[PDB]
Formats: sequence, structure tokens, C-alpha cells
Amino acid sequence: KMLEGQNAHFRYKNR
Amino acid sequence: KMLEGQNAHFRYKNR
Amino acid sequence: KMLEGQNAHFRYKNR
Amino acid sequence: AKYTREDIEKLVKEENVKYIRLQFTDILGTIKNVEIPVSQLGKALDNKVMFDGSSIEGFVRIEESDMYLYPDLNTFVIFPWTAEKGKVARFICDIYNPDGTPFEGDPRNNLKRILKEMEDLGFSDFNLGPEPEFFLFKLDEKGEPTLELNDKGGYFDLAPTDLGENCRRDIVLELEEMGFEIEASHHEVAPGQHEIDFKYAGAVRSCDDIQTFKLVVKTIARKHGLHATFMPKPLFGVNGSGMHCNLSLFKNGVNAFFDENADLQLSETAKHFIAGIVKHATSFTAVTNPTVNSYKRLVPGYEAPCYVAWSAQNRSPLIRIPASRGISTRVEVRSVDPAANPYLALSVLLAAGLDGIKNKLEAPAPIDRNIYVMSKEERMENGIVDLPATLAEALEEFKSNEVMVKALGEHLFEHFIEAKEIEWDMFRTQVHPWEREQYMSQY
Amino acid sequence: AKYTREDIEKLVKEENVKYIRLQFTDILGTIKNVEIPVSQLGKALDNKVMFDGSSIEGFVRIEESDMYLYPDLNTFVIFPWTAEKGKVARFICDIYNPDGTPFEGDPRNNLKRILKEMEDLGFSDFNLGPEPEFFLFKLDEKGEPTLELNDKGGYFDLAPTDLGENCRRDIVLELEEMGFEIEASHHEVAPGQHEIDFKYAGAVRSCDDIQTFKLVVKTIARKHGLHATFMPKPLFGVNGSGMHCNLSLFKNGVNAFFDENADLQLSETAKHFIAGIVKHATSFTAVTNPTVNSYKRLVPGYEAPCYVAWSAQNRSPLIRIPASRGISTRVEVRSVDPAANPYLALSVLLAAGLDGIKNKLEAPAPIDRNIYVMSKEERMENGIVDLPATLAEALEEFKSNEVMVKALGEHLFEHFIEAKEIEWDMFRTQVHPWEREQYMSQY
Ligand SMILES: [Mg+2]
Ligand SMILES: [Mg+2]
Ligand SMILES: [Mg+2]
Ligand SMILES: [Mg+2]
Ligand SMILES: [Mg+2]
Repeated sequence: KMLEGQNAHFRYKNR
Repeated sequence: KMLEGQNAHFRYKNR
Repeated sequence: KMLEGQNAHFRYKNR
Repeated sequence: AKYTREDIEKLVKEENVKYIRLQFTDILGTIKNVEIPVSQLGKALDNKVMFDGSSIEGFVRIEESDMYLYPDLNTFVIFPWTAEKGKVARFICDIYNPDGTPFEGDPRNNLKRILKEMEDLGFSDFNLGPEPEFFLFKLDEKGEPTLELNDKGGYFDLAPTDLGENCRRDIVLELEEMGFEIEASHHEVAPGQHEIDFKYAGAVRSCDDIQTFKLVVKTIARKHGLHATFMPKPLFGVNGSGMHCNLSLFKNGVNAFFDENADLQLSETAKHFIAGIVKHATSFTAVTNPTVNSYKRLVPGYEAPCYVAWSAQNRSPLIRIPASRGISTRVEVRSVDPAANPYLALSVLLAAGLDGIKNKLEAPAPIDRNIYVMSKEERMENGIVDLPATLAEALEEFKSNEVMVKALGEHLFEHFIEAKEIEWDMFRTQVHPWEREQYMSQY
Repeated sequence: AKYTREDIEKLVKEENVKYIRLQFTDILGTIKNVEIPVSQLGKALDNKVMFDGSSIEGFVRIEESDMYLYPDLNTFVIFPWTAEKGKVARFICDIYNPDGTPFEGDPRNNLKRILKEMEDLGFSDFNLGPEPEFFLFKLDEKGEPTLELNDKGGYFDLAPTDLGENCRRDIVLELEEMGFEIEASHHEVAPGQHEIDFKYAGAVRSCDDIQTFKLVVKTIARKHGLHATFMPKPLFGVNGSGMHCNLSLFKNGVNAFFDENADLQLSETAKHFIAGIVKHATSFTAVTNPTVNSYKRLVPGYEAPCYVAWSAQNRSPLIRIPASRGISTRVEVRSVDPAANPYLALSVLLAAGLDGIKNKLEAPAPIDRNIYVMSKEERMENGIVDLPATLAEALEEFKSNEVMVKALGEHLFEHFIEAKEIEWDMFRTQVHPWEREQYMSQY
């Protein structure tokens, strides 16, 4: 669950 | 080891 | 040698 | 104190400011802020403006977490490149639990927290006096950074003349008006790597200035259409940018490290700072060197340290002891770099240093003979241990170390660690282009 | 002095000064500076400023070392150009070890050190009328220099393009605005070559007003649209810019080289200075013609001194006693080039000059005409010897001479060698395009 949006929440934070 | 960095040091100087 | 420099004088004037 | 309230309201009115940023720094150094119209200033200075607290944990944040926002009345600073709709100004604000307690996990407070131990320990002021180096790239038409240096300069050279250039000027002189105090400056070792230096100040007042600085460079560097970048070792095989840190523990308006009557004129006290710091050298490395790139900056040679040892005359050492004494006797720590969160680097540097003065440790013996002529296995025979090789080989040392875990609280130590293995882990599961220039044609 | 601490400031004040460049000169002769805002003028002139002195030793530095920069109050100037959020001044400085003693490593001090050598002996004044040529290459649409020459004019010619015609003018009328006592300008032989000839002065005032000179000649050269290259032999095929130095010892406040009733109105003292100068000639070339290119300048013809003999009349003599006597008597060392160090140069010459003076040395035969017309073997037997040919055949001859050590002192010396040695060796291992035109397709 949260790990896919956070997984996204993070992808842009780290690009 | 100072030959890598002095070596970069001289790569800035001599270019 | 001047014949060189003299030669290295003349290339300037006669152009 | 410096400015009282009626002093701030006197300038908001007179100088006429229409907007107010309420700055605070997070866990990864990004300088963040909530923004209020000058119309709200009252409520702010009464310490009542609130925000989502979790914004500090950075990306690893998880729950809305209401926090209040106390403005350090003194930090107030009006920017000059602003006009147009009124001016702009900023109060660096400490953080406070919704029941008025400091927020344990805010970098800035944690420093006031550790310098509490410091005044609980007999000392009066723990002075930082930084040397933040940097790089400048030439923007592209699409207004985007490039791999193009703004100049082909070198060490202390007469970087880009009085004619047209010298962003250093616009950069320097600008900082003048804003109330700064610039030691000097000079073009650094690599093409377009410049360096500005201020005067010393208590950690609080200083790390606040490294932040403000980084703003004013980045934003002045842009007016000139050039990218600025404090990144650690931007190019491969070109001088890394470092944030030399100058520490001076005073006590009684008097420099404690001083002791004319002694050896090197270093106070026994100063030996305690220097020794204690050599212990956790590799432990707090992760912090002062918080990024993945710092380690491509930590390669032997480019003048960047690697080995834990101290002296006053040796190439690339970890701790340097500058030559001038009296009030200026200070233990320079050269492994730090601009990437590093000021408040977090100080917390770990001081605490690691304040360990040595309360368990009275013993300096190991300075290395003047040299380590860069020795081999890794030879230096190992003495107190010389290499620094880590990665943000990862480092994290295993910052975790292991029970004292750093006392500089950063159960909160900040957790989320710093939380965040840097997602960082490191983001960078190790990638498949960079070198990996193609190596393994696609051969294999 | 000509300015006193109160003189300066006030001048600063009325001149809304905001940026000060405390500038110096390294071992490679490239003009360095640490730059402060006028707000630090005070700490400046209280000789309380500091810097990393290992930045004088060129690229061969090893361990950053804190030096003090005392500014010579007389070498103060306010650049006409800068003024753009204030005006931009400067000062030339002496470099001090931490303990109030000079830096035996300063090219400027080393010189006030060898001049101190002089007064010991009885003389007071060493003076330098210099002859510095410089090309002017047209710049293109990107702003970078191209190999196009500014004009086609010859030796002393008239109007040749307004880019030189009014560059040697804009420089000259400009150079005047900064207390320059400039004698006469004229165009020099090789297309583009220029010469500004300025009134003689004290060695220190001289190599100073010289460094000054390049900064300036390169700005007003660039403001006009071209590159002003001081390179020895920028172009093969053509003449080179050379920096003749006119020597003259005084003492009592009278010319020492002038001698009313003697051989060529040349005082004995003159013949020693002339005889000695001839001795070390092939030793101090290293310093005087300090670059790989220098020796491509010393080729047959193109007026360059290729051998080592003195004459008051010859194609290419290594010294030269010019016409005039009176106060004017003086020695011309045509050998030197603009590349050389204004400081280390003076240093070596003035030391092989004095050698010949403290030791009573016999000057060899004034060479009249038989030489150039001569051959390189019968030319041996005569007090005449070739001058090196490569910056290495040059280094060797310099390490072997124990008075050039004493001249530069172990620190400039040792580091200077270690450096050129690397300069040379960078040039050597490199496969030049020449090697390929000739050897690529033939063999
Ligand atoms: Mg306690
Ligand atoms: Mg530095
Ligand atoms: Mg430093
Ligand atoms: Mg003990
Ligand atoms: Mg001439």
C-alpha cells in the first residue's frame, strides 16, 4: 500500500 | 598517494 | 646567421 | 539580543516589506520555509503561526504533525533584490511542540541543545568560522545548468577581472549590505571553484549564515546567468568543494585552546577536543559528509583528506591546527563539505569534541612525517585509520557510535539513518552509464 | 612613503571604494591576489590579514601554510575601470611568515633581500628601465583569441589599424592615469608586435610597475577587442616579444658605471658588473627565459641574443652598453623576455652583477664584429659561449651554479626547479602535431 505512493512520494523527491 | 591529485592539480594547470 | 634573421627580417618587409 | 519587536515593526513599516519568509532547516539541509504576508506578522511574533511538522523529517516523513514556529527576533534580514510589490524578509524560526516544548528533532535547536551541555560544562562560546568553497556553471538558453565552467581559473588567481565579471564581487559586496562580514575570498584550486570566508560566530549565529550564504550565492549567481553549486565533487578528477570548519572553545571571553606556557601553546583542553574528535572521526563522517558524492570527493590526492590524523603541517590531513594564536587558536576540521547540514555537522563535531574534554582523552601524536608516502597497511600500525569509502561504509560507523547517537537524539539519528539508506540504496540499484562503457562490448 | 595610513583612507572615503585586491606575485610570476571588501581595509593595513601562502609556489605546493600579507602603502592604486557598485583599488604586498619575519620565499622580498645584499656592499640604488614587447591578436565572435594579427605595420611604423594605433594610445593615455612615467611607444617589427617604454626606476618599483603593466595591457587590450599576448615566440616564422632590462648601479647618488676619463667612460665597477653578468649568463637563463617557448625565441636571426658576449654595437649581443653616459650609463640585458619573473629576474641579474663586483672579475673581450659572422666552434675558444636551447639544457646549467642558489635561496630555488622540471616533462612526453605531419605517413 503506502509503499507504492511513498515509492512515488520518493521518486520525484529524489529526481 | 599525492600523485593523483597533484596529477589533477597539474591537469588544471596544463590544460 | 643574420642571413637567417636578415632572412627573418625580409619576410616581413617584402609582404 | 539585538532587535526587539518594536524594532522589527519599525522596519516592516519604514522599509516597507510586504511578505515574510519563516525559514527553518530540515534534515537533509534543504533550507525550507512557510510564507506569511506582512499582514500576519503580529500573530507570528507572538509565536502562533503553525505548520505540518513532518516536513522536517524530509522525504521519510509520515504523519501530519502540527508544530508551532518561534521566530528568532534577531535573525531578521531584508533582501535587497526585491521590490515590486513591497519588500521581503525572513525570521529563522526554531521549532516547538504544540505544548510549547522545543522540538527535539529540529537540527537548529539540537545545536542549542548540545551547546547547553557546553555551558553546563563550564564553557562560554563554541565559535565556528567557515571556509565554504564552490563552483559556477554557465546556464543554457533554456535556463538550465551545464558542464561548462564559468572560467578557466586557478588558485588565488586574479579570477575574471574587474571587467564585467567577478560574480565573486556581486556575490561578495551583496552580502555586505545584508550585514555579513567577509574575511576575504579568492578563486580556488579548480576552474570556476571560488571561496568566500566570513568571521567567526557562535555555532547558532554561524550555521544560520552558511544557509543564508548558500541562498545569496545561488540567487546572485543566477542573476549573472550562472549555476552555482556547492555539490561536493561535481566533476570527476577536478578539485572537490569543501567546507573547512574552524572551531574555538572559549571560556571567560578567553580562548581555552590557548596556553603560551605550553607545547604548541595548545591548552591541555585543546588536546582533549583534538583527541576526542579523532576517535569518532570515521563515526560522524556520515554526517559532515552526508552525501553519496562526498566520497568521490574523498579520494586521496585532490587535497581532500581521507586519513584520520592531525598536524599543523602535512598535505590533506583530517584535522588541521592553523598557525595564528592568541584569540585565533582553532582546531580546523577539513573533512566537511557544503553538502553537510551545518547544525548537524556542529552538533556532531562539538559533541565528539566535548567527549574529549569530559573523559579527558589523549591526543594521539600528530603525523608530520606523512601518511601519503606510507601505505594503507603501514599507517594502520599507528592511530591512523582510513575514513570510510562510502556513505554506506560510513553509516555503519555513525550507527555503531553511541555518542553521535547522543548528538542527534532518538529522533534525528533515526530519520537521518532512515533517509540515507534509501539514498545509498537509490544509488546502488541504479545502472549508471559507466556500467555500459565497461560491460556491454567486452562481456 | 607617498601615502600615509590617513592619506589612503580619506582617499578611499572620497572615492567610494568598495573592493580591495591585496595582490602579490608567485614563483611562476603569474599575478595572484586575495580579495577583500573596503570594510576590511583596516585589518588590511594593520598587516593583520591572512592567507594560504603555499599558493606562491605554483602548482607544486604541498601543505597550506598561513602567511601574513603586509601591503606596501605606496603601490596603492584605484583602477579606472571597475567602479560599478564602487571603484576597485589594490595594494602589492610582502608575504610574512607567522613570526613577524619576511617570507624568504617571496619573489618580491627575495629581491628586497638581494638589494639588502647590495646596500651591504656600499651601493644604494639598483634601477630598471625596461623594454617589454607584447603582441595583439584579433579576437572573434565567441570572445576567444584567434591567431590573426591586429595590423600590418613594421618596426617603428605610423598608423597601422586604429586597434593598435589607438590601443598603444588608449593604453598609454590610460597608463598615464595611473602615475605611469612612460617614455616612448612605437610599433615593433613583427606584425602586431608593440612596445611601451617606460622611465627607469627602483628594481622594486620596476618589476612592480611591470606586473601592474600586464594586468592593464591585457584589459584595455580586451576592452578594445583583441588578446594582448606577452608570449615570447607566439608565432614561429616571426620575431618574438622580448623584455630587455636596462641596468644601472648608483651609490652616493651618482652613477657608478659612468667614468669620465676611462675606457668607454665605463667605471671599473662597470666592468665587474659586466664581466660577472657574462659568467652566470647560461645559468640564470632558466629564471630570465623561464618557459619552454622562450628558447624557440632564441633562434638565429630575429635580433635575439643567441650567444654570450657584450657590445655597444651588434646584431645580437647578450648585453649592450647603449650610447648615453652621464647619469644614464647603463647595461642592457637583451636576453630576458616578458614571461620571466619581474622579481626572480632582477634577483638573479643583480646577483651575478654584484658577484662580479664583490669579487673583481675580468670581463672578456668586447665583441665587435667577428662573432655572428663566426662559427660555433671557433666561437668557443673566445670568451663567448652559446646560450642554452631548451628550458632543460637551461635547468641543468642553473642547478650547477651555486650563486643562483644563493640568489633565489633554497626555497624559491628548490621549488622553482621541481616545477619547471615538470613543465619541461609535460612538453616532452607529449606527441606534437609536428611529429605526425612528418612521421605519420612517411615511415
Ligand atoms: Mg551534565
Ligand atoms: Mg580553502
Ligand atoms: Mg582550509
Ligand atoms: Mg596523558
Ligand atoms: Mg625596442
